[PDB]
Amino acid sequence: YDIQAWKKQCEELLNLIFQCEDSEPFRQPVDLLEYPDYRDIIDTPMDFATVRETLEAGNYESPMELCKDVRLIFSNSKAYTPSKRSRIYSMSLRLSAFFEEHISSVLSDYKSALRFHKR
Ligand SMILES: C[C@@H]1CN(C(=O)c2cccn2C)CCN1C(=O)NCC1CC1
Repeated sequence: YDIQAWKKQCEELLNLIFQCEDSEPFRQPVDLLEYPDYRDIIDTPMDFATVRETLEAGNYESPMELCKDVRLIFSNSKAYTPSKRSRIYSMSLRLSAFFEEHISSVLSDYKSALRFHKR
């Protein structure tokens, strides 16, 4: 019932994600001028370094907010892929599965802790 525990759990999960080779495409923001069409497709860029920085700045209030940003990484990758014959999209789908399998308990524990606090 620790209301704050999600933060270190999310830091540890980001550490695992950064270690995963499947995160390579997503670790840093897209150079908009390198992939010049990117901002025509993607209204809100997101990447794992931004997520970590947001977390470390104390600018997430809940793991749900972090989750929303991580899921945006994946939706952006899907929106930008030209095909499934892309190593990047393939990596996004695997990393997404990994993230979702690991974030579920974080979310559950946090929401449980909040409920207990309000009981
Ligand atoms: C811009 C695209 C798509 N892409 C993204 O969308 C992205 C970057 C950070 C967060 N996200 C969600 C990944 C990088 N990428 C590439 O094509 N890199 C490999 C190309 C053969 C050279």
